Amino acid sequence: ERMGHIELASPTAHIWFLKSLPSRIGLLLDMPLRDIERVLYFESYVVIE
Amino acid sequence: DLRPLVPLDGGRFATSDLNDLYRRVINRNNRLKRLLDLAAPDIIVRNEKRMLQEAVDALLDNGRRGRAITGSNKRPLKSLADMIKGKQGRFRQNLLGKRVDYSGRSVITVGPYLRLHQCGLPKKMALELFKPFIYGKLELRGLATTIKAAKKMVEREEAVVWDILDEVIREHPVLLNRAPTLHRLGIQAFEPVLIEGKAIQLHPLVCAAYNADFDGDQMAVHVPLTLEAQLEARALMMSTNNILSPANGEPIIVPSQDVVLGLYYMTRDCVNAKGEGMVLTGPKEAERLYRSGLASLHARVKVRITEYEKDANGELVAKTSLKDTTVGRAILWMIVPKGLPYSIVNQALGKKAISKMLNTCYRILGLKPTVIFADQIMYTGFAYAARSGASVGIDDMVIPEKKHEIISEAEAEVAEIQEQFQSGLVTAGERYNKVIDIWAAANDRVSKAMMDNLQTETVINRDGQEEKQVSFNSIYMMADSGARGSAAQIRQLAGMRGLMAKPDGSIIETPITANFREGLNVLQYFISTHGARKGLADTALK
Amino acid sequence: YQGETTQTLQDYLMWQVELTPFSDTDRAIATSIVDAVDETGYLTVPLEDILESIGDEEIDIDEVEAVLKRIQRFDPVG
Amino acid sequence: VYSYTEKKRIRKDFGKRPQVLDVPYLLSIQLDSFQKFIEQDPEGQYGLEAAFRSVFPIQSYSGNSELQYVSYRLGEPVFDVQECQIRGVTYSAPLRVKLRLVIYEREAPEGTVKDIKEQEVYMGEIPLMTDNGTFVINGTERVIVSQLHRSPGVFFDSDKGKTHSSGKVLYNARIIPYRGSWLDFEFDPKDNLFVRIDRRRKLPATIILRALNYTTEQILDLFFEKVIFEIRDNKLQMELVPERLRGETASFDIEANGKVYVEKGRRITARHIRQLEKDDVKLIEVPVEYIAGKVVAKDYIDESTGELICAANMELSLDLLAKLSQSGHKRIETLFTNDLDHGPYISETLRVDPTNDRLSALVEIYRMMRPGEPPTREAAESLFENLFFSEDRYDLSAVGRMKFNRSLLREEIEGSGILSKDDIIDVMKKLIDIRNGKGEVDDIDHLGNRRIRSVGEMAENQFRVGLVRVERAVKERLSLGDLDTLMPQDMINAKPISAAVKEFFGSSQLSQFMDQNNPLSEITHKRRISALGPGGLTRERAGFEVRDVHPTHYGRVCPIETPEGPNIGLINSLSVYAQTNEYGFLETPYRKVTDGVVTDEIHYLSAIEEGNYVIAQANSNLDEEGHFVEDLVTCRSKGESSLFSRDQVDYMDVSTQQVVSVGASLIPFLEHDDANRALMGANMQRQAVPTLRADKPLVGTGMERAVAVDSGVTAVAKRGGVVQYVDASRIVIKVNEDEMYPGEAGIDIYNLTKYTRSNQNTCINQMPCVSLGEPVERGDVLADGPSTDLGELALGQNMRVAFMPWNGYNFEDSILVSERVVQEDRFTTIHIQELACVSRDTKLGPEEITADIPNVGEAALSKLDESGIVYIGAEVTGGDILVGKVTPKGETQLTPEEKLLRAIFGEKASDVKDSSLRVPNGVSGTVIDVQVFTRDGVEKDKRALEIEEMQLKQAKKDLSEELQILEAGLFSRIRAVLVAGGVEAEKLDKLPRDRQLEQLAEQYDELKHEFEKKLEAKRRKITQGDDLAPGVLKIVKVYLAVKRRIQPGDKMAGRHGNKGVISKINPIEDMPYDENGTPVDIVLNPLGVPSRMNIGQILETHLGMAAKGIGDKINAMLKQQQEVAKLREFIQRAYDLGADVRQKVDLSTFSDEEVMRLAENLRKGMPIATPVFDGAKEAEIKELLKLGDLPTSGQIRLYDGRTGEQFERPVTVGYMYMLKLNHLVDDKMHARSTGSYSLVTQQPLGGKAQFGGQRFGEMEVWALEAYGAAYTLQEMLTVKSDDVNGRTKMYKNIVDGNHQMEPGMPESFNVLLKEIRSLGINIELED
DNA sequence: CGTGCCAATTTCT
DNA sequence: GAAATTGGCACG
Ligand SMILES: [Mg+2]
Repeated sequence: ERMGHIELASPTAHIWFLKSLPSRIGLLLDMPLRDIERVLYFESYVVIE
Repeated sequence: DLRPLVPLDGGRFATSDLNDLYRRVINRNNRLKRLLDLAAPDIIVRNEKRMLQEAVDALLDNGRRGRAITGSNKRPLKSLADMIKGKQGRFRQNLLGKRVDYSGRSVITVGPYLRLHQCGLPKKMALELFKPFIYGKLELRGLATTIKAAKKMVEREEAVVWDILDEVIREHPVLLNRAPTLHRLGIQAFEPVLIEGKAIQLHPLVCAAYNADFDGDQMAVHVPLTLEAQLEARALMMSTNNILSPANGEPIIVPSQDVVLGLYYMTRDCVNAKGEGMVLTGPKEAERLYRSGLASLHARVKVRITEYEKDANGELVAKTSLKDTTVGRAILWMIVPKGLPYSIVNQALGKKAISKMLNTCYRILGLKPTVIFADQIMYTGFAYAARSGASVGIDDMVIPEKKHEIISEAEAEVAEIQEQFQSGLVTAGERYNKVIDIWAAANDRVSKAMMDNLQTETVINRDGQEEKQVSFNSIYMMADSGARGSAAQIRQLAGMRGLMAKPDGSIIETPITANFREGLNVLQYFISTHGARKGLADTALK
Repeated sequence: YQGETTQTLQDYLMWQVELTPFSDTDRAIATSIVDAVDETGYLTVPLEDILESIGDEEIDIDEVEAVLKRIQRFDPVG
Repeated sequence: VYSYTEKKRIRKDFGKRPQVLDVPYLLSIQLDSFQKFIEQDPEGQYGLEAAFRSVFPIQSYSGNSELQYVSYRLGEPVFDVQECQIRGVTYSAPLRVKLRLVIYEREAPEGTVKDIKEQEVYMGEIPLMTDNGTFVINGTERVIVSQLHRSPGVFFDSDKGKTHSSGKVLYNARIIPYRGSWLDFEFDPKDNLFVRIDRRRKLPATIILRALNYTTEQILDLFFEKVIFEIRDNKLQMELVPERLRGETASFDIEANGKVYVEKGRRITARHIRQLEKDDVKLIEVPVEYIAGKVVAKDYIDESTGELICAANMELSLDLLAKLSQSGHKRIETLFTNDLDHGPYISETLRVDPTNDRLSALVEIYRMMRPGEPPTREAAESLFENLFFSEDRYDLSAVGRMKFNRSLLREEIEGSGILSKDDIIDVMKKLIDIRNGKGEVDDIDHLGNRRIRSVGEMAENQFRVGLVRVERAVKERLSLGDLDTLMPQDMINAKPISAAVKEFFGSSQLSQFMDQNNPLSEITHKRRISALGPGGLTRERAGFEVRDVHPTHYGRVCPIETPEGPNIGLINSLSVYAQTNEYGFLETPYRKVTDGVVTDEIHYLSAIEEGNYVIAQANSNLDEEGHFVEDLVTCRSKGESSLFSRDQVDYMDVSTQQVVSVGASLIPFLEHDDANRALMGANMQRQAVPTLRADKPLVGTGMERAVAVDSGVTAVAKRGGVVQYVDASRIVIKVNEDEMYPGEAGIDIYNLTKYTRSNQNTCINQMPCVSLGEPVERGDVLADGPSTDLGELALGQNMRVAFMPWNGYNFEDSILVSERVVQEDRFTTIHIQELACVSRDTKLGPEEITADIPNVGEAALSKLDESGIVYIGAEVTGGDILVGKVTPKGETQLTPEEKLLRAIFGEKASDVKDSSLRVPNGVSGTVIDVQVFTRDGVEKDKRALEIEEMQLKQAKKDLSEELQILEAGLFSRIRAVLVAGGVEAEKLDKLPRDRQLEQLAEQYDELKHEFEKKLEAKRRKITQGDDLAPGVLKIVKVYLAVKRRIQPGDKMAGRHGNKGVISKINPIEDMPYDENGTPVDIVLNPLGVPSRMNIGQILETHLGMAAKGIGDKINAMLKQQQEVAKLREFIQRAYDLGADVRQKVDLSTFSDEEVMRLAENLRKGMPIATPVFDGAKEAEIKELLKLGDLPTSGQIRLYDGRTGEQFERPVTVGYMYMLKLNHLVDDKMHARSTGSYSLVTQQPLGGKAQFGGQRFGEMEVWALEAYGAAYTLQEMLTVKSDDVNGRTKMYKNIVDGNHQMEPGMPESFNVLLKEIRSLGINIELED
């Protein structure tokens, strides 16, 4: 019954809310899945504010 | 404790899939922490972050973004999502269907002495299924003063634990189930009868509902425990409660193959049978004459029958009259319950004339008389089917005498049309269609000749002259009574097999003109194989 | 791989404790008595530690001895 | 003339057609395949030579040094097959390869090598195949199954027309190499040609063409035909070929020679074409509107400007025509692209093609292959060159090259193993031709398109797979310069090759445990063809067309022997006479017909060649020289059976049983059985367990001897001689003088296998069938095997059967069995089971096997010897101790209580646990064999020395027999020589045997030394230790044998697909009996024949009754001693019966003691042979039923055993051959109340060996939801399965007499919640 | 700018 | 392999 936790050194995206075909992150940010993947897996930059 | 390590002989704690996926993530996280503390160049930290992301993604759902990481045997590791979803996940394997206690299984055989509310259970399986009940009954009556004393008594199988078992299985239904359970009649509750052996004895009449035959099938038995399960198995799931099909409303307890053969043989007539024309005083005299050998089962006689009919209020009024019947029908009339007419057995009872009899009994009388009637019908049918001494030989497949003339005429016609095509009068397709039509007509001619020859016979009349009656052929009786077989199988047995089809579906113009009483040559046996393999593959894949 | 549950000595002793006509207090005492049994079958604590583990003021050592004398004739005997 | 074995009991043959080809060796496929792999080939191909020459020489990256290859050799196995089986090791051979390293001189590649070093090197051990076609891997015999795959080559196969909604048929091609990457050409609904490499994204078809260094002009030259418009001073005159106007409707005015042959709107007819051809019309003037859409072939450049007037391959227009005509151009090239025959496909593909160069095509292909990386010119060129043009990555093998050339209608059969430009151009041209309308697509189910791959080829492939990794390692290591020190042994490592080779034979998919519950099971497992496996189909995606009987299966694959279930038609079986040619395609023999007379010449034809000829049938009559009686015979021409004339035939079938397999040729009266029941009978005939005593079929097909002999379960004499010693466990044969090698004591010693365990836990036992002092010849059996009677296959027993209903005890496939069948032990079988006890090495000292276990009493140790192992012959049961094993517990500090405990009861009881091996629950038997394996270094106990002494006692016997023969010969020579040189008569007899003679006496001393060395060599191998495992000291194996009787629930069957389950064991005085009082053994239901249509089981019954009627007369003539003159007369009358049979048996060449020996074997019924499709007619069974006085009808009258009154109708009695299938009710019954549960989800385990529970699945939950049973369903979900706290409460309540449950909550939903919320999803129960 | 056809991807036996 | 949904491109 007792669970534990790991403190990740950096934020990590949940794959269920990214790779499910109605992409919940893509549909919320209004970005295509390819752009989100390229940003997440360290292939391109994105401007924030 | 939900992701345990596997202890195998040799002191080896092999790491499972989830622990490997956790160790990978922990290693990447610790490396990233140390590198971020050391102020490493951004290239290395970017690579470490990318690999940590990949490790977490592989942990949560392995293989969703390509290149699933594999173990030692080059097989992808199972993640949490693979443990939740699929046919091997929690939902479909541990929550919607489970393994249960108080359950066994074994091969089923037939018991013809049973009543359809009881089954036959081995006494070495019931000793294991009913063990806590035996402990309680043993220490209830002072035979054992402790749980371990009763445990030892059951372990060494003393001579009183069998009396205890017979007391504890007295009125306690058991659920018998055979997979696949296509409809709700695949699970039914029976009352056990302790038998000697290792095979379950199943009542014949309940075989149609289970779709079970005794050529290697197996059944599983479950024991209802609580006081509500024992009453649900008795008032809802009992075998004497479901005698109508919930799909269409028709009976499902119809006698099937050699219960109807005996009732067909018993209820028939012969032109000049032994001891015919005499006047009997009732069914009892008819049976006394039959057993004593003074009369035949098919002798036409006059018997004094009393029959009861229901009034408007529901009371039974009797009428007595002399019926013209046979000796075999008077003997069967002793089984029919009161309230049914005598015209219900004054005929040759096939398979459709027996189901309508049970349906009439159910609609007029009720449920208990129908159950008793079904059991008595099964007993009498078995007894007289055995007593008839029916068999099957190689002379029972009478080939028609005109078969070769018909085949020769068809061959002459096809040769003539072959020459006509050779002269260019007709197209190839038209010739093919006409040849197919010729062979289809020849097949029907052969079939009609064979069936006209098979279905009738001659017999010396009461006086010296002759007369014609229905055939007593063993195969014709099986086909005509609905016991087993149809017209097409008898046609293949005693007439030409006919036209065959290629796997594409196109008819081969040259047919198989040989039956199974005769042989098929090497070339005629190679097309029935196309047909048979198509038929087998269809079922195996559907 | 999932595994399989093996039956130890204490599981066997509990299977008989639950099937013995004890009372609510006698079963609580028997739980403590069975808990303090090592793999060789010998009681590893004095009965004064079991009477203390019960945490009740009205229970005396006589009841603990009475329950122990019944637990001592389980399977295995002794 | 008959052999000694066949002359003991001659089986009467009812066959009537003479044979011309005898049945070949049935296991020839496996041996012939493996011999290619092993045997040395002067050429490179076919075996280890190919694998070695396809890799070597291995050279470094311009290091001017390389590893060469000379030859290879196979050593001698350490142990033979029996030693490898009793010892638990692999029967293999070590491989020694003569490697050579050469070192050249720098800057002088042509210079002589400065140093060459050659040294043979061990490269692992390869398993060896035995003489029966099997491998033993770890003590167990395994079989590698052949595979049926797709032949390499080019296959043109359109889709059926279903993909496109319009119904358009899309044609496509495909090039499949043996090793390489695929290549596909295909069409689209827009009618353009496209290329697909390695099943990747589709690309236009001209990308590859441009990558092959081609330009548009030459592409159009290759794929099109030129028409040259000539501007003869005006208006685009044209050169005319009269054929071009076929299927065209002129839209303008066509005129020549002053005559308008074709008007406007007139479509040209064939008459106009003939007129134009006669007139040879060539010049036609056309208006400008004709070239409004015509496509220019090549590039036209203006002579003045020098620029491009128009690029290649685009349609012209009026303005473009004026521009190109004002610049002084006379010839205009156009492509003849009429829409009917010569369609414009590649030209229009060029438009969709983006690139028009040679170098960007490689860039596009590189992008297609490896996406998301920069395209480098060198990298792209290397990738393209390594795709299809590298010998090291692409191999269109010899089969592939042959198929390719023969499909492209080439001439040469052999070529190169790499593609070229011409091959791809030809493939594209053929695809376009098929599109245009002259060409047919292939069927991938033709047996001329499917190929057989056997064990040798797969082993060669795996060996090459290992060799390439060895080559990579050698290349990586050879870069470093240390040439003068190392040797070839250092460079290579044997671990990868040996690992790959052992992983192929050990844990592949086509390498399986041999089916070993019959000789038929083995001989049909070794002859099995599988379409599954690595490189083949899949069970789920197989489909419907690969699971059908193709017309090319005739004589190659059996059509009525394939498993019924998920894989039907994928595991088919080889036929009797089938072979494989040098390319792996199945072929079958045929009998040549020349000038309408059959000439006995046998030609092996494959599926491709079979379709060209007209092949007659096996059931065609010929008259004493070969002449078809009917002048309208039946034949097969092009896959369709039809009736042909007498002089149009080319070949004929060689036998009437060449269409069926071995298993389906053992069914008598097969032609009377429905094809659905014959399959079931053939499948069930190979899972019948051997009984205590074998019983001949008494109705057979004559194939029993071939199956019994070819499958090596018997003992066949290697050389002819006279049996000099017969025993229950050994046979010694004194070989003839004319079959002995020089200087040899001629004896053959056969050691029989006694009560060994098979893979199915059955019994294997050989019994002698010869007598002391009787002659033998080469090739006849000496000892039987499991299910063998005098060298004949015997799988069941002959039962006196009757067809009638008996009170419902044979209802719906049930069987009623008499009690005498159980009294006589006819279906009693022996089952042998082994158990193992392993003593490992722990950190607190090692485990030891000892006879004094501390806690157990003196009774449980009653049946253990001094070494702690059970006695041989002890009847164990329940939880008896088999091996006494103790594991040490230690490192416990002493305490006063521990000291008090240790002092009274001794120190031996303490510090040790009990890990002894015990019989499982419900297992019983008799200990018949104990085997002890001890690691080298560990000291053997008394038992392991007794076993070794027993083993040594036998080699001494064999060597003593040989030495006795040799010494007797030498001493006879010594005595004769000394008597010749001085006559002595009696003084030698009393003199000791020790006393030119010197040379003769030296031979005796040399012979004694040789036969003393042989015994020492055998002892040094008997006493050798084992290599068990890391940390394993000793292994003890105990074998228990138990006899299983017959009982209700056991499954029996027959040879005609009539299975059943025994329902009762009826006493003798209740079975029906005839006038003489003889009961009936088995009663069967007559309501199984009319619907199943397996009529053969009734003809078999009648023929068996007729056959037993002859034995009942021979026995009656033997009981009352009759002279041989009557016995041989009656037996000759019996053997002469028949209508034009081929067998001829004359008893006038038999001596009296041979006629008596035959009549003694024929007193239990005369065996009868009825071949398939050439069996006994119904009119001859009735002659046999009259020879021995029996009713012709085959039916007698029976009486009831209980009432004593006659059954009203005659019933069919006879003798049928019954089998006992391996489905015993002892292994089926199971029960459970409470046991052990799983860990993560605490539910009962599954299975019978784990005392598991029955699964209550989803479909059974639906049935309880439909009834309305809510409590019965709730107690099966929580209390009986999963709720941990409710199980104990329910048990306590049941023991307390209160039937009530507290439901609780299942423990497998908490696991679901914990697994869902470990994904970062907050799921919770509320309220 | 607004529709519809076509290639990719996923999920299911 | 079949079927449904989603993103990309030709077209009006
Ligand atoms: Mg069945």
